[PDB]
Amino acid sequence: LGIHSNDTRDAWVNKIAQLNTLEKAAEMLKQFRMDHTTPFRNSYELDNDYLWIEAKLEEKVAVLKARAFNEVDFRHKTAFGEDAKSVLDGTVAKMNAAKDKWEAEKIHIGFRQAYKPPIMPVNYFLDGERQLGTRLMELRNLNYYDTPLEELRKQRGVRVVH
Amino acid sequence: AANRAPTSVNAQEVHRWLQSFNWDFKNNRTKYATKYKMANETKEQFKLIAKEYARMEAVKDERQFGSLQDALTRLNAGVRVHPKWNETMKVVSNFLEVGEYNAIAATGMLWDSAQAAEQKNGYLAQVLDEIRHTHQCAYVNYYFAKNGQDPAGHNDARRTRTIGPLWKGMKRVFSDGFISGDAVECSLNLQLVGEACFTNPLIVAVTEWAAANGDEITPTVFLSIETDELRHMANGYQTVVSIANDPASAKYLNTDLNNAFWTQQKYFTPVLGMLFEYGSKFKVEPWVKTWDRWVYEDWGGIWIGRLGKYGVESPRSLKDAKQDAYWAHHDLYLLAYALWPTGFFRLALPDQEEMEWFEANYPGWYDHYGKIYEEWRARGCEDPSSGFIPLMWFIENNHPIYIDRVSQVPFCPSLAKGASTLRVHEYNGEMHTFSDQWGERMWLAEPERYECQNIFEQYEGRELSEVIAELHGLRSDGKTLIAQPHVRGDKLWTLDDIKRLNCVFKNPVKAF
Amino acid sequence: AANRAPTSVNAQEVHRWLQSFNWDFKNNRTKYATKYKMANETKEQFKLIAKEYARMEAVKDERQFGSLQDALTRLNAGVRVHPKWNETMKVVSNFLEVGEYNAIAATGMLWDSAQAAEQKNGYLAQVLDEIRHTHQCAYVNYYFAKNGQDPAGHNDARRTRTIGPLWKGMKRVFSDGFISGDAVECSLNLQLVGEACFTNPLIVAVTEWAAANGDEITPTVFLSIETDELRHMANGYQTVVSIANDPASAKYLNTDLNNAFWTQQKYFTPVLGMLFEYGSKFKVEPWVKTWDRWVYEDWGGIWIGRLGKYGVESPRSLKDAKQDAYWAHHDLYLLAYALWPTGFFRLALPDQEEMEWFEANYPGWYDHYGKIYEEWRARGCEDPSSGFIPLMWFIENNHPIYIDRVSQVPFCPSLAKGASTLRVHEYNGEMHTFSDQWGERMWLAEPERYECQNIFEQYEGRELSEVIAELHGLRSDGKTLIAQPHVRGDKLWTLDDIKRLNCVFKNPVKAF
Amino acid sequence: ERRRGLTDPEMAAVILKALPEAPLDGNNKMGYFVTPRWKRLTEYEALTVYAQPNADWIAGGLDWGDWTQKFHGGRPSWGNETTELRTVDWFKHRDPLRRWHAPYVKDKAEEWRYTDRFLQGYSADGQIRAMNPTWRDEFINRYWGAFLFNEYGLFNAHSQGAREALSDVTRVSLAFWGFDKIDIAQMIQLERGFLAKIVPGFDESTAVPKAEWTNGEVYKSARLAVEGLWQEVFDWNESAFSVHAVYDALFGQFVRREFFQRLAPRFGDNLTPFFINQAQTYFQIAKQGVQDLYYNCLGDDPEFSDYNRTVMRNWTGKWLEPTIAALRDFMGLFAKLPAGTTDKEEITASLYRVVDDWIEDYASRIDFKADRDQIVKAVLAGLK
Amino acid sequence: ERRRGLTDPEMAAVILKALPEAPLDGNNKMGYFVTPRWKRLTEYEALTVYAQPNADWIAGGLDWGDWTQKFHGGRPSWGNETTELRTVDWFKHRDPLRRWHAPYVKDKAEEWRYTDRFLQGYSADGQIRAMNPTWRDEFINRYWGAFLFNEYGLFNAHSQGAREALSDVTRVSLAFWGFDKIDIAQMIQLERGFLAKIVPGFDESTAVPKAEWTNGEVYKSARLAVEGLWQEVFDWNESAFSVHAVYDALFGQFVRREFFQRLAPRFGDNLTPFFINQAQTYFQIAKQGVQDLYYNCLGDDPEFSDYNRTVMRNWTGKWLEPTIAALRDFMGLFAKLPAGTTDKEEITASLYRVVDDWIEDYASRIDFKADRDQIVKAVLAGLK
Ligand SMILES: [Fe+3]
Ligand SMILES: [Fe+3]
Ligand SMILES: [Fe+3]
Ligand SMILES: [Fe+3]
Ligand SMILES: [Xe]
Ligand SMILES: [Xe]
Ligand SMILES: [Xe]
Ligand SMILES: [Xe]
Ligand SMILES: [Xe]
Ligand SMILES: [Xe]
Repeated sequence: LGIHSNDTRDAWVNKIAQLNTLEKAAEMLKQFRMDHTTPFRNSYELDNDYLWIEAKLEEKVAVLKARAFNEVDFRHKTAFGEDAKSVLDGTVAKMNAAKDKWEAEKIHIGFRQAYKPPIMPVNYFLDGERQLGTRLMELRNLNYYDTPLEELRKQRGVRVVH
Repeated sequence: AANRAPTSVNAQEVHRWLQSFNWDFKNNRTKYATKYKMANETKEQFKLIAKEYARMEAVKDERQFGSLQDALTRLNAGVRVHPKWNETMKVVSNFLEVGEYNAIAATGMLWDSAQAAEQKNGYLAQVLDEIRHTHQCAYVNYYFAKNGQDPAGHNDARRTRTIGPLWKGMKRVFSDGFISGDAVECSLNLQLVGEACFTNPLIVAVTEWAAANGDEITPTVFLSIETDELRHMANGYQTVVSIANDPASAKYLNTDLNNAFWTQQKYFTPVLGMLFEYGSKFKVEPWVKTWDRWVYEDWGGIWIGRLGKYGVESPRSLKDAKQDAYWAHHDLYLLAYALWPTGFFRLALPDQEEMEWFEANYPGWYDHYGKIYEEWRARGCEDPSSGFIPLMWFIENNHPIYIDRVSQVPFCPSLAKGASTLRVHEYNGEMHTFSDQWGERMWLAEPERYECQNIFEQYEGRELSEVIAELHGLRSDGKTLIAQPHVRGDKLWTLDDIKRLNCVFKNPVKAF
Repeated sequence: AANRAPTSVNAQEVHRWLQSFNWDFKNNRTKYATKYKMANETKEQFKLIAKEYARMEAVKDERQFGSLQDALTRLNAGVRVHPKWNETMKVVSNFLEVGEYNAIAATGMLWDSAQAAEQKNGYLAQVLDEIRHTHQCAYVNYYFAKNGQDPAGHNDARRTRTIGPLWKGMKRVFSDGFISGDAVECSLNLQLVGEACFTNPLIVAVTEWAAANGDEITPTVFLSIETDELRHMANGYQTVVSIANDPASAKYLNTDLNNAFWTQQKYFTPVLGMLFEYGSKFKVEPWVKTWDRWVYEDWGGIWIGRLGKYGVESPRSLKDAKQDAYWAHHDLYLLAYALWPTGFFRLALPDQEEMEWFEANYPGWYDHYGKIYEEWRARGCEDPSSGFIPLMWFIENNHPIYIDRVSQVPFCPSLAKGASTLRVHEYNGEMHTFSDQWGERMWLAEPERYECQNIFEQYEGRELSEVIAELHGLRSDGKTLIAQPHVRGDKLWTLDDIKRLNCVFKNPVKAF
Repeated sequence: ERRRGLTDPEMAAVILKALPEAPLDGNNKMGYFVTPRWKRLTEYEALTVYAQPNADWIAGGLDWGDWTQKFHGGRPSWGNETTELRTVDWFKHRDPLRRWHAPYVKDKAEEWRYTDRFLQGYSADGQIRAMNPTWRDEFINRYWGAFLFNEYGLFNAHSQGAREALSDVTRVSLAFWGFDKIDIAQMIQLERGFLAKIVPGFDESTAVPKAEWTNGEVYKSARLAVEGLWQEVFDWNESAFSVHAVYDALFGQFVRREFFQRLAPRFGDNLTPFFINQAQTYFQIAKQGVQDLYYNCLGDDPEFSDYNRTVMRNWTGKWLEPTIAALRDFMGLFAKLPAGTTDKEEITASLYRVVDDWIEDYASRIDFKADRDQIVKAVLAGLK
Repeated sequence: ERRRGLTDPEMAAVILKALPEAPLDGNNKMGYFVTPRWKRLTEYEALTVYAQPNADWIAGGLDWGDWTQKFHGGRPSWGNETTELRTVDWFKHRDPLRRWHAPYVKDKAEEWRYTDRFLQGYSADGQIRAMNPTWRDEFINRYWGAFLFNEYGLFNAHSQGAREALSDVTRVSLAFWGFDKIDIAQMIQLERGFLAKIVPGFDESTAVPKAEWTNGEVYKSARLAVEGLWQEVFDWNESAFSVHAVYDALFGQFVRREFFQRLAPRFGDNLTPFFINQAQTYFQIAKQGVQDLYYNCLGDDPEFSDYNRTVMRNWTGKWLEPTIAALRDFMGLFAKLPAGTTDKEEITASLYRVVDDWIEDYASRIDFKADRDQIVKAVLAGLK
């Protein structure tokens, strides 16, 4: 099947069409992100279509969220009902408490998988990108070339096939 | 009548108070992640105001469009250009177009990063310049499509570019590298390295080769673009000056610079050499000579040397870059040609004079590349009735073609006269192929920044003609391919010629 | 914000009320003597206002100057032109320049004549257009002077043109013919005949000859001038319309028209064909064909035919003009070449290919002019050490050269292949020489309008080199003449070379 | 010397010999595949649409696959995640004035040179002679000068948008909206610099109007709104919509059109209006684009109209309060005017013009129920 | 098809072969023989000076001999006999703004396109709303409208000079002086045309303002002076000098700057000033050229200074009387203004501005003894 239209994309818009509550839509979107996005994804089976499928899931969550939430909540609460500012602050605080670059990447990557809009409001999320990215880079870019590749491969945990 | 001398106010007189325009408030800070602190009080070189900026650019436009619309059109300049160059310009103008475009967003980011009004103002002019450049490159393709010998590709590169592998690498250096990362790293990719090392000399060199090949359209536009570049160099220099007196600079600047340098050269070293030497009839200068002057001497030496007082030093990967350079462009054209059905331009095998030129300038060229091209011609690579695509030769001779997960540059280790290094890792259920130690470290350290799907992963198990068809790789007759393995006027390949070959893509890493 | 759609007002909406701008008062009448009455309700074809006029032309200028300054200069277009054509343009652009110039004053006179605001407005656009054209022709000479192969003459034609006899005739058709007389006669010389019959088709023809001879500068400028000409022909047509419903028209119009037609053709018939055929290397079309198409067909047939409803008839002197036309340009070049030291440009004898071309298109050319040119070359007319100037051949062979008192056109009745008419009259102590029946009547009926001193009268008793020196006919070295009998870069004639010949002017009429 | 292939006999002959007999494709129209907004594809569209290399996963993108290099953490170069608004196609937008770089700098350059000639004329003409000194010295220098910072802040509010816009057409419109704002800030200073040249003792230093902006009362809430719109909003659409369809449409329009443009003339001042003419011309030009993007494309989106209107009504409410606060503090400036300059009746009518225009042009477009009297009354509350 | 010599291999080969080694003269400067007014020869001068083919018998001519064809009776094409003024060289004049055709139309085009945008902005902004209906319907429509005929008459006064000017430099300046006048007349009509489009019932027909000009009291002496300057003067220099350095400098400057530009703002009218700004910019541009020709070149001529000043003083006296009568009748317009619009103290101050400006810029340059109080009092006699 094709690049821009295929059986798997088709299967997914059908499943997305069945979501009828903000909670089930938001849960499916979050589960999708844990299962199919970032180098930590649970599976690479949807590598060619996940980016587009995710966007379709986001549309459903967005639409349901705007209907469900009052104006203040649309601005300040996550799709799951959490206070965005509290999540932002606590996540950044964990990032700033990270003892090394390995703990740091897990916090940033995980934050993205769980709160990316339409879960967390964009204003809070991008403020998080601003703060989280800063610390991640400060930690990663310090003495960037000191670890030999043989050791860095082991730190990352790759299976070297060569 | 009246009394009082006619008087007015100029740009400098207003700019004198521009630094004072920004004011203090708690949240007056950049919205982007960065390890650096751009000093407020940082000044800019060009004392411009919006109105004077428009005036200076308008005069240039007047000249440019005047030439294009009047004399050059009367001279049929869009037609009287070598077929090979007409094709090269599809790639040169549209690929440069995306760099101009992403550079608008990059400088918007830099404008956001800067806290001093003058520094923001310097980046702002570049924001407007890059919009100008986007429209200029767009105009070059528009003109060649409107008045040239082959509009296909020139007329739809914005969508036909997506079929091929060379485009992915262009997005790395001139799109994503310009906007995704610490604002400073982006500035290094864009200004300090991209513009100062490659674009600035490239734009003028392009006018040289164009002129040699009968093209007077490109010099008219590109020479106008180059007049704005000085201000962009200043912006890059100012980026370093702005962050240099902060403790973060000593810790991070040189690694961001080294990473940006490697990033830019990894693509331009083989690609530009390829476009010049293989996309022209008349040659201006061998790329080995050009690269050494541009990167090693001009940039690597003099330009960077002017930044030493701010703690900047020569990229630690420069030596590696020079070593890998020599054969890089020759190695790449073999792949570009082998994969000709995936392009949006027409390619030619080097003719007898060129092969002689190549051998004279690169001893051993003929034994390796020359013989291969002769074999491909014998197999019928130019003829629609052969049922032969050079990719078939790669398969028959066990020569897998990989795509670097980081730079996106295609490489064939088992064949290459250059690098020949290959690193394959498996991580969390996916395999990744690297072509060098620098990009390998980038992925190992930042795997979440490099997840780009390659041509073989996306096209896996697909038959070639169906990919070309779905992605609109056809000319207006709806059957003849836009891309071709020769630049002659007939014996053009069609979709059906491709379909009969039954070429089905495979992900090469699966062999492991 | 808004409340009401964005609105403006255009030229035509303002023009709707322009006719009403003029008001009634006893002395609201023309300041110029005229036999006619321009109807005060006369309308104009182009509904323009000052602002829109300026914008229309500004757009044209940016295109033109863009071409000249950018692409054409990059192409070294000022240089890569045939030497003969470089010289021809010194004359074509400067002579046309005076036409544009006097046309400014002519339209000022016409604006004063017109009583309808709209008619005045039309003439006014032309006043400004002719100012545009003056600076345009000036720019062509300026551009060739700055960037071309031989700046002398291009750089000072406004003063060096005064040395030669061809300039006198140019002032009659394009200076005095445009502004001295009944405003309507001036309009017929300028618009109805000059522009409609000669200039309009000529400007375009010049660009074809220029293009054939490697000149891309002139096309860029002259093609721009051409865009304004239709407004002027509308002015000429309107002049006729405005005076046609008054009794004076039936009595006088066809006479003023006939006088204007003969006046213009008398100069242009021999001069244009000479500048084209002898001033070029590559030939576009034989003048005999061109002349017939322009004058007999296009103008005398179609163009004039459109004015029939206003009582306009083909000039009564047309058949005579055709009769005298055939050899006119050939006859004149002999004279221009013989008098080469009096010009501000370099002339060449026809080469072997041209001689073949001339005989092919003008049977009988070779045994008359061909023989003369061959004899002159044999005598060393091109060689500074020869001591020979063709004027000497005329003196030796008893072929006096005269200047028509009315048209100023030089003629040699005893040698001419064309007209041999010669009428010499003495009146109140002075003699006058005429070359045709039409000009003779003009002088007899209006002697006070025609008192122009000719070159033989002014230069009588003077040695040639003294005249050339006094009138600055030298190059910057202060030794070499601007004018030359060949177009080669070596063996250029010197003031001393001319002085050694001891050629002293004689008034030919003193032989009677 | 260099030999060019177009003019060199040898090289041209080689070139000409290689050319085909006729073009290899008859389709000589570049962006022929772009859906034209009008009857026929325009130059503006051909040169602009699809310049942005978005993949299909960003609504309307023609490319495929992930970006090649993302931010540390994984954030995409451009992504749906940067704005709450959703659409079927980000490339739908069209600036009704069709401005690409060339016509934009062309017009601005005309305004610049004419500005220069006008000032040269004004000074030579001695028109300053009848300008009221109190108006010039207090009102133009301090209060109009203070407004420069408002426009400058509005200009800066666009920085993130220049980086995050999801399409070429939107990016180009956005950049021009922002560039016109900095231009206006610079024209306010240019006027002050001009006064310094022709009026002895007039100080062009920004010290006074800056102190008025940062510490004065009349522009207090204005500055607070601006600082908010610029630095507290991280959504590029929220910034653009809120600045142009709420704050500037109400506060900016009142200040420029209903205060300075309306009152400067009463003090023999045709100088300030010369520059406000440019500001108002620019406001009305941007409006067309703002309306096309937010209403025609987003608010009327075939699949997300309801959603988008909900979000835009939300932003309207969010920013309407600080905007009213801005107008309210500004009412304080009237008390400083010489006695007899205006009255409450004229101020009230001017307030209604701004509110009524805003309701017809913006509020009504997304079904935002604005109460004109309620808004005007709230503002009038600050008169002294 | 058409082979071009610059690109055709065979043809270019032939041309290239005939070319010389280097240029045949190193003096590549067209107009090199012209005496520069400034440091170095300018493009303006090179493209203009000596384009007129005058012979040495018209001061400064480089040619020789009579014209080739003269008028019936013998009048020369151009001659000394067409003006009382005499000079050492008619080619001395230089427009200080150096305008040849290209820069002149470039600037006017900018003004045209910006005018269009301004009007689009003004109408979209609803700025007419606060314009006083009486000022709009009576003063702009009838009184400012009537002034169009004054500028039109002044434009027409230039026709003979366009034909009789004795040099290229004077002719180009003269034409541009006249072309700006017709432009102003059209801008007055343009405004009336705009008002008709945005104001229901406003009639753009010229009948009303034309009747005011041809039959009213306010512009009577103005019209009389215009009719004389245009049709009763046959000396091209008397015309240009008396129009620009007497009549328009006093009456025109009063009406444009001291009445309309000064008062229109008091009626919420920024529309008329937008156009008057163009008129005043044009007036000040023309002044520099008028001053260079009449004072720097003619009045200060090394041989004819005293003679030319005597003649110019004669013309000033000749035309000052009808100019004062023009101003006197115009004073009647003040009584038609709404009570409290202006007063005798403001009017007197404005008159003195015009008169003093005239004495400084024109009268004093030729030693013409103007009595400022006598002139102002003579004008004020038509007020009360
Ligand atoms: Fe650029
Ligand atoms: Fe750049
Ligand atoms: Fe003309
Ligand atoms: Fe003409
Ligand atoms: Xe490129
Ligand atoms: Xe290539
Ligand atoms: Xe392929
Ligand atoms: Xe001519
Ligand atoms: Xe000619
Ligand atoms: Xe000639």
